[PDB]
Amino acid sequence: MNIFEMLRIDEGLRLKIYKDTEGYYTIGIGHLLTKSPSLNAAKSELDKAIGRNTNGVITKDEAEKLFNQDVDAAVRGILRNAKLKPVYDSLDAVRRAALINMVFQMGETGVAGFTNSLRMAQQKRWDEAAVNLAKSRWYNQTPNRAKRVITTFRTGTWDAYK
Ligand SMILES: [Cl-]
Ligand SMILES: [Cl-]
Repeated sequence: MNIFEMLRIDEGLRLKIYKDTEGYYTIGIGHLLTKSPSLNAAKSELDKAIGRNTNGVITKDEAEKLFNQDVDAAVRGILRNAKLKPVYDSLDAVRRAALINMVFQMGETGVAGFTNSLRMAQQKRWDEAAVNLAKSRWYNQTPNRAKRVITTFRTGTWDAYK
């Protein structure tokens, strides 16, 4: 298992514009187009992203290219964040994937707010971090997904995804 397969499981794959768990226009593999209530705004965002008049539908190959970019951006966002980098550097490969998943979903800033959890993880207090991670809007809004990431983070195994 790896980051790509992991996120593909958590986000799914859609080729037509859709609304996410929060009402935002998204497409492909969890690619947020816009926070705006506007479909046109979203179509415009899609064409700009894809580089063509899409008419709100992309191809699998298109979805995969956006996904590659987003993963890449997630990692580099981590490596450039001062609070995040040191944590990431301290973790094993599986747990690092758990961190990338979170940043993919909620952004560098959102994640930078799990301060307490982050510090515990740095100290390798798996259980306490896991509990702390659970006390969040994040877990309450998307529990099953949050549950999988937290287990991965706690255990450093892919069990939750097997
Ligand atoms: Cl983009
Ligand atoms: Cl969920």
